[PDB]
Amino acid sequence: DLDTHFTQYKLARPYIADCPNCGHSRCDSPIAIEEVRGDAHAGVIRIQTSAMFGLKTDGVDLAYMSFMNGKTQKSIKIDNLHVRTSAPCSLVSHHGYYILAQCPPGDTVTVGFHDGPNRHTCTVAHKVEFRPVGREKYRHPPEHGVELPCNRYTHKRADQGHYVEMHQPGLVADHSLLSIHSAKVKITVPSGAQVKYYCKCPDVRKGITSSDHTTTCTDVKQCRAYLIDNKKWVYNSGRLPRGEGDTFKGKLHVPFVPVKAKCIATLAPEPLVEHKHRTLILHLHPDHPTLLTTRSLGSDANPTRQWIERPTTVNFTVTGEGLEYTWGNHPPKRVWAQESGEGNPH
Amino acid sequence: DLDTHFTQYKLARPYIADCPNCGHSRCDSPIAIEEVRGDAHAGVIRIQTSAMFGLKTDGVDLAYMSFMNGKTQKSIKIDNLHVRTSAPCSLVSHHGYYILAQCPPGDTVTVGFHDGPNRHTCTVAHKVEFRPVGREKYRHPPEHGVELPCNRYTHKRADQGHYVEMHQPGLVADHSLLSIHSAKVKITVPSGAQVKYYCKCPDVRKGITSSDHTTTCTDVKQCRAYLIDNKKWVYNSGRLPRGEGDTFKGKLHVPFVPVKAKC
Amino acid sequence: KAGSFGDLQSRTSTSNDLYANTNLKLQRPQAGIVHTPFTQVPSGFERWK
Amino acid sequence: VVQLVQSGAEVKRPGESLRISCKTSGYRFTDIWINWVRQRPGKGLEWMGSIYLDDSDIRFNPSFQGHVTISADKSTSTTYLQWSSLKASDTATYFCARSVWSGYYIGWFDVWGPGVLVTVSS
Amino acid sequence: YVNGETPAKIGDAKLIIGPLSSAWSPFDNKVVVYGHEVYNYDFPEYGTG
Amino acid sequence: KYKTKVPSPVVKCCGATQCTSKPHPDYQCQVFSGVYPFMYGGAYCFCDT
Amino acid sequence: DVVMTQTPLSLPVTPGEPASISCRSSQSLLDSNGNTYLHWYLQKPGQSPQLLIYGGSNRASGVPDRFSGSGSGTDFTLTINNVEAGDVGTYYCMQVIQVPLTFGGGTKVDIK
Amino acid sequence: KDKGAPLNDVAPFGCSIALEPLRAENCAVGSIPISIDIPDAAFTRISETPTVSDLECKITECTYAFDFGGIATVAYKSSKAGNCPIHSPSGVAVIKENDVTLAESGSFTFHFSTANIHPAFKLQVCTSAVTCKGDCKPPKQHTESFT
Repeated sequence: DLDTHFTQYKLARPYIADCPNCGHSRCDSPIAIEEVRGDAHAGVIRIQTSAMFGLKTDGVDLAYMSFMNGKTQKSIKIDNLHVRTSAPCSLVSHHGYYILAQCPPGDTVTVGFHDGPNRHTCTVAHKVEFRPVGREKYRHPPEHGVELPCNRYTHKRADQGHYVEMHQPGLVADHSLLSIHSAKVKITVPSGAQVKYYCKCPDVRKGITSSDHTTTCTDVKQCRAYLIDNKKWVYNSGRLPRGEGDTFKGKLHVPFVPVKAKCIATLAPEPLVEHKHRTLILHLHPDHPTLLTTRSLGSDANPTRQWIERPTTVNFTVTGEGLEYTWGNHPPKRVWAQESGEGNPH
Repeated sequence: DLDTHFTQYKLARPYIADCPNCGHSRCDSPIAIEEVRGDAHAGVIRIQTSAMFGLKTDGVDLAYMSFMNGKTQKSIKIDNLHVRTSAPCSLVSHHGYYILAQCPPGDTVTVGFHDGPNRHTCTVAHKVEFRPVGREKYRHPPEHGVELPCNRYTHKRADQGHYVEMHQPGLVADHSLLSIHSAKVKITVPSGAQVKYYCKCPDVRKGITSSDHTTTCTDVKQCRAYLIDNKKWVYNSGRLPRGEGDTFKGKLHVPFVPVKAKC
Repeated sequence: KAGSFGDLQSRTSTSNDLYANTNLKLQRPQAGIVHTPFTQVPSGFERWK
Repeated sequence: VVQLVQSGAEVKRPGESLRISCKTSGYRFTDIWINWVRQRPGKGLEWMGSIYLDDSDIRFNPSFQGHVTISADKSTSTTYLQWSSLKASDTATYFCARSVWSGYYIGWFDVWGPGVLVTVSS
Repeated sequence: YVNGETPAKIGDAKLIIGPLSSAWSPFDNKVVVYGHEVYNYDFPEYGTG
Repeated sequence: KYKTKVPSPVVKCCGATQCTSKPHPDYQCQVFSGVYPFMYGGAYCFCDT
Repeated sequence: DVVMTQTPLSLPVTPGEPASISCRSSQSLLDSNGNTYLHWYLQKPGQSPQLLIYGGSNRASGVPDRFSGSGSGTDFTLTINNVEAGDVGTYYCMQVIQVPLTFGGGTKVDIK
Repeated sequence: KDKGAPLNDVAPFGCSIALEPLRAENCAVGSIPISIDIPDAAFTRISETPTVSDLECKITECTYAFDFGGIATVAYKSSKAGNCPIHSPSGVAVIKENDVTLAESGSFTFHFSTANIHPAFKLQVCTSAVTCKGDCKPPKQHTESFT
């Protein structure tokens, strides 16, 4: 839906947060990574970046992305927005600060978008695992099998179940808007912000909308300008400085939230049952690590649970009261065995 | 060589087929992986897709591909035909329905060609392994060593060792060629193929060469059409509907049959 | 024995009397998609190898 | 290279029959549509009919039934355009054109014949 | 109900079953419910993690 | 090693079909009910069962 | 039956500057898969016509980079980035979607 | 990650575990005292029902398997035509059939299951009892005394 996107336009902006290994070293990147949530079963993950996908500078236009290139929120077309864990993930959706993607297992998570001259990559160290459903350890959603109830990150654009906070951005330190006028520092307000400034001695700790040049400092290296703006808000991230805007616990819906769904689970090859009486031989020929769990239906359950990883033969003792065995995603099977004719009482 | 494409052209054509994990979901994709064969000793694997390689729309011109983009066998240049299992595979050859590549060990097999508006990437869950030769485990063939006999997929285009059978396509369902002319269901025809159709009460059950409008149905939802064609055959895939024309146990040579070489 | 070492037992390298005891079963096609799923014990010659 | 060749131009009288032929060369597949189109002197072209070589599947214009007939021959890879009774309105150029199979559509006519000129006057 | 007190009208005839000859129950004082399954995790903690 | 080839399934709009045995190695046959398959644009087998 | 209309019925132009020809049809030529069944043919005076553009936007073999096709739905446009003397003759827009598949009325390009 | 086995898979007496009321279904342990109160209308005067005398029970063939691997036939001299029940109150054999149609000289057959080598059950057919000693039966999920 677009109304939620519009309500995300209300005060949310991209920000340049700190990112480790921006390709080859630490930096402050337009697209950071915070709180990557790989908890689903099939393999889907959600990454809360520091860039607004969808929203361009004017509207929504789903095929556009926006990010902070310095002092400007700049919008471009989403030409190549990729996510890698150990091989290129197939990103399923993007909205606000959040990407939703389908990654294979790996020890890293990295996002990156093309501006055309630049790649603006961000790589975080976060172990993400394949989490197969059921009782068989497959490593990719299979073509066929049985549907089981799983918990996956919904691909829906929006939902009001969960939220995240919005806070007034902290005063953004800067020095590029400090120059030398004749032989004296000069603060070039960007026409839209009230640049605070702090320099050699204590100065005016509120800033002024007009351009200023202070006489108590001569060189830029003892003077710095906190660029501020109270017209657009940012999500309170641990990697940004917290300002004095200690009000407005603003709210944003989290786009892709975990919900129940149906995941395919591998039906393992059926075993060879050899019901030689007084017992039960079971030849198992798995293709992935499968489970075999058995219990006796008498006063003594005597459970036996084991992970079969290769072709194997296991013998169980079926008494006259009953045995039950479950193998893989198959339903439990029951067998009652007695009355073998070995010997002759006469 | 050239005649192999001229037995792969005669009646064979691309076809759209079911594909799991096509990007982030399930597709009726034009390049659908089926029956990947990883059994060689160098990680070299040959996969049978559902989109013709080499063949353009008139000749071979071996840099092109053709796939079934709906109702037109659209041909393009092979610009980026990529194959991956865990890292990109250095593809070595392509012919007809088959790609042949040198893949590293992995647990999936995903292929895709570039066209410009879309990516058309298919993926299949296969356990592709790297089987070493001899009595030492490698994970990549070495620079030097002993020359041992190994069974690998030949890159040669031609061989008569093995074949697959080409079968007449079934009845390709299509709901995009029906409309409401004025207030009744009208069945447009693609001008070159006859379309079978079925509506509310049982209707003409053999199709017609020309268009028609049926008065027994006033809603498009209750009537539909199976476009039929008998001019280009396909390979009998498990994920295609078999036609009532149960004939023509045809033939199609497999390009990259296994051979014994040195590793 | 359905995949121990002999399950595809051919009298000659080109005979047409394949034995092929491999416990081949068939599953249902779910969600309305045309395909032929199946389940089966993996190859026995490969297991032996 | 592919070459499409028709018979030479001809002059005929009304009331008799006629058969012109178009031959394909330099292309060794029969999975082809070969088609006829008439351009009158000074006026545009009108698609007249089409035939698929393999199954002899016909595609007729609704303005040319009975008057005209299109047939095909496999061994020589030829199409025959046949008139039973020529008329005073059959004075025109006839071009045979080649459209390779491309989906369930007649396609595009990549190569044309030299173009025969058949004139019937009074 | 399985107990000597409560009757039951199956059709017209009046039925009384129970009490169960043994008080055995598969559960115990503390159990954990997850998904479709239950575990006899004997020590959920009240306010002491 | 073996290879499980599968012929194209025959899908009929309305009505059922009883299948036949064949002298093929490891031959398996099954008829499933209530599939309602989908394809590339189209709604195959409208009968809904 | 579908009827095709070409604009202009004749186009005078000199070499050096581009030219445009707009063909139009009764109903849309597109499909659900987004593919256009037009074919732009050129007939120089004296010989048979030759396929110049196929698929509406795609480019046939042999012809130069110069020519281009575009448009959507009912309205389609041939463009020539810069004309030469050799392009004298008749341009014809044709559709295929419905039998009978009819050529356009035609347009004639000639040296001014 | 490292949980033990569920109670759905290690519960004794073979019972699954439904979750919504948190039940333990079909956990066969113990016994059930039973008391039924049947309407008086359910009974009929014995005058109109078949009296059963001049009875004999020949065991034809059986085997002490779980399923009804048993056949026996009783010869009987009729009193009147009708339909009347069967039941074996002993614990050796359990009888499939509930009612039988006794015609003139009605001799019928019934199938049963038992766990004994030589049974000793007594059949009771319509207000009278006949003891089928049973033969020495051979060997080769259901009801078995097995004592």
